[PDB]
Amino acid sequence: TLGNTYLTLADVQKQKDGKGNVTSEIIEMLAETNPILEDMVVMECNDGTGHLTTIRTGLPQATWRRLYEGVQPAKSTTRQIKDSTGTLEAWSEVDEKLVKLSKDKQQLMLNEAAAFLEGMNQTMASTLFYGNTATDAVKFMGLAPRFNAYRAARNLKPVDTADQVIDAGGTGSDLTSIWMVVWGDRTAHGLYPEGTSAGLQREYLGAETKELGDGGVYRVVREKFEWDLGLTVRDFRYVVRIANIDVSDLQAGTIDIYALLRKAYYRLENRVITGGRAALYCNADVTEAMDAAATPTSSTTASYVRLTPMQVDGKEVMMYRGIPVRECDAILSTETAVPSVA
Amino acid sequence: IDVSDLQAGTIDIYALLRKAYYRLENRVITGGRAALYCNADVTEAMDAAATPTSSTTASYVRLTPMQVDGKEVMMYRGIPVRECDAILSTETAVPSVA
Amino acid sequence: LVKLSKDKQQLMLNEAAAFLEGMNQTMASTLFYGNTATDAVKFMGLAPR
Amino acid sequence: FNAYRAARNLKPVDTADQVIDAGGTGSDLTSIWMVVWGDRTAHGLYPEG
Amino acid sequence: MIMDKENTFSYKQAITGTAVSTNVIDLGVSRDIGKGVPVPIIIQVVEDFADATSLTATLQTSETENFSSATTLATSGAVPVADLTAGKQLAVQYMPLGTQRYLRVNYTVSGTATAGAVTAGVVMSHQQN
Amino acid sequence: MIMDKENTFSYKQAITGTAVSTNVIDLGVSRDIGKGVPVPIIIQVVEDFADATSLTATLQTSETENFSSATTLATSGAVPVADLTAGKQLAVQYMPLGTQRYLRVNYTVSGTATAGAVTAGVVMSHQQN
Amino acid sequence: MIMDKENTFSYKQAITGTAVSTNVIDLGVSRDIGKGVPVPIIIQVVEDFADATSLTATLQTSETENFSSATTLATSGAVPVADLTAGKQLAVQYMPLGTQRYLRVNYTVSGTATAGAVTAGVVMSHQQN
Repeated sequence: TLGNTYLTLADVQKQKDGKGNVTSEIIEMLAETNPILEDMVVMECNDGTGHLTTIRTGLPQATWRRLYEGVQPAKSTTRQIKDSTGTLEAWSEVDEKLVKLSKDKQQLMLNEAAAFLEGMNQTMASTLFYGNTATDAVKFMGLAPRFNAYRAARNLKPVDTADQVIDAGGTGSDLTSIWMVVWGDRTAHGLYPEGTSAGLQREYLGAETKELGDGGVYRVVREKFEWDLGLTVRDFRYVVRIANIDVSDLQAGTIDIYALLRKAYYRLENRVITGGRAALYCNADVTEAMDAAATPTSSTTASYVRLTPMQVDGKEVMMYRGIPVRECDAILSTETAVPSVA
Repeated sequence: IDVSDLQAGTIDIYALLRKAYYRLENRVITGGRAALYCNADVTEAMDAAATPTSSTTASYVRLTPMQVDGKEVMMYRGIPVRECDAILSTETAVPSVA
Repeated sequence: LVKLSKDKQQLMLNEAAAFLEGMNQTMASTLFYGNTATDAVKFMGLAPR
Repeated sequence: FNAYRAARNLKPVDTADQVIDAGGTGSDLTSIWMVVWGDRTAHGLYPEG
Repeated sequence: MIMDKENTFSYKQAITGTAVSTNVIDLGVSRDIGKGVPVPIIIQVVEDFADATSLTATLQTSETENFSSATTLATSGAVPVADLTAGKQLAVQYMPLGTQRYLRVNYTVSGTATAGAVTAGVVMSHQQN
Repeated sequence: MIMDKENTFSYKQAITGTAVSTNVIDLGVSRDIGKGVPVPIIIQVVEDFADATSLTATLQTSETENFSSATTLATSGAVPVADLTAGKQLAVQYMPLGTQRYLRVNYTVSGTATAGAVTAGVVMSHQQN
Repeated sequence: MIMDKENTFSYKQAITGTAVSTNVIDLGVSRDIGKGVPVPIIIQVVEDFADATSLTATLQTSETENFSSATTLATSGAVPVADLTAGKQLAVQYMPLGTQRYLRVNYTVSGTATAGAVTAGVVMSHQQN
């Protein structure tokens, strides 16, 4: 059965022009843009078991000393958390005659390499935004698994991460989220283990000699594609996400974006002091709606913004509150409910 | 100040801030140095009323493009606003007097 | 124990910073609710008046 | 493009996923266009020779 | 011909009874591969048929591993056994249009057969005369 | 988080009953792996449990391939079906002392569990929340 | 090795009968020691034992001062009497996970021993033969 595993002959026929030469210009039509992996800071773990974060969980609150009293000495407690890196790689397996009869090798390698690069980038962004290693044991913890719980009330100071998520009333499979990460030496950053290298590493293995279980030695060619990284959210005061954003709304005038964004901005307890570069990543539905509520035309019972000629259409959504708004396609408009912590 | 109803905008803040500034009848005859303190909820609502997007139920602040962002609040007619986390968000309700 | 930390200064600085923060938090929070009526060992605050 | 996705899905870009409809259903209908005129966008093929 | 292993429906399969193909070519994405540059296919009968009567040779396509509901893209009709010799093609030259998700070949036979085989599958270039 | 194939006592292993581990590890000479620099281990539970009552996470070791003679090194008690969710470790983060020759994991359950999975095995770098 | 008298669950405590360790630690808040740098401890038998059948050194924990709630974090199993000699570590060489405010170390023995002493607490290093 199958027919989907290796690069069959039909695909090679499809990847060439009518003149009989392999196509140099391939329409992707499935590439995505994800600058999270571009603006992210990453450095080698360069340590033992893993990257280490030290969190304080106790204060030596002073005592109202009466005169002739012995104040009991106090200690400051600390809590430690470590985060690990993850590794994935993908391989290309093609018959050598599949190459030779295509009259062109380097072109076929270029096409397959570009496709593999795009695939890995998309996969990596998807796992960064959703690394639910709770049920994986690989695919290092991303961002959604850490904040996949919100607390409705009592969200005064960041006692847990359930105070870093804002309900928006959504329901159904049309929910989404907005992340506002801060990349910095202490805020949060990417991570790769020592000895390896940053970014995607690709290796051309040349002609192989694929040996079959039942005595078969047909000759194949392979390319290596390797890229590993890990995350470390040192502070849950540096990441705030909005849950239950129902896309049945947000296209009509039912949920105001800037209301939730300001609510979250003030939930970001560590923008009062510069820790590092900030960002607010969206899914291009949020940005569409944001330009729909920042340059309003015939909007529904709202939008105190008052327009002028030459400014009736809209300009851009580049910066939220000085935070650059980088548009990341990895985010999905289906995320399932993030529940309310009781 | 009911934070649950402070987020909804039902309780005005700039009106009651005007009342309090008026209630403090001394600084307009000089004195020392004044300062205003507010928990995250109070300042947040004041920044909201400063730059409304869907505060709804009427408002008279009008914004232009490139201005819907919302700048942080810094003064109240010359009274620096200081972010004092000491003010809690659950305390006694100063029961009805007289 | 301080000598075994191999620094003897960073640990002490950490503990001092924690103690400073604790003290500042305590009087800052009792600067606004330090009711002698509820506990007659601390100076009168701003709310009880 | 003479078919629009009624309940649009976010980015499964299909020919029916690039048409926005609003009203019409009469005899006053018309459309607006957005064509990118570039080499690997869209262009005019004159037959070989 | 340089017909290869993977995208091949059946290799010398007897289908003497009323059987179906074995290697169901499955594609995760509905490419509908026939468009544009063609792809040659064969359902050429590879060894003669003895006592069959009809060999309806559908090219059923469906949307599930098991063809719960299938769609026909090429049917040879009730070809009488008098023509089921070697080289008797049973469908069009190149790939048809409409290959939605999955592809398996049916071999409805009127009555049973004591001999018969086929080599249906994709070919790089046809062989003619 | 980095893991291996050999240094892996289980991989989403079903515990639908009083099952035991699958990939029993060997170490050549008997040796003691708990000595010296610590070696991590993850007994994280995957595929949240449904109907169990207690999951015994014994960490039996032996000197023979068949665990005729076993030496308990750690345990987690009768952890209820409640909790036992994803990301729930159930033993010591590192390898305890007394690793005779081989190692395996026991999964005694007081009843029947209609779901549940484990990923017992050595991990290059433990993942702390 | 260094011993940290402040964290010392027992110091040459006698093990006749079943009871709990002398010192019940209190880490201020509900912090978990387990996650982070490996904090080493040794529940090691310091003096040999007697006719008692078996020992079951356990590491209970609870948020409350008194351990009205039983939450096991580790267990030595049912260690035999024959191997219960001096310098034999009994339980997890490092902190398990889930350490709540208070940590006791239960000493359940099958019957009663006419001898036997055990020390338990954090250290700065080990011996490991």
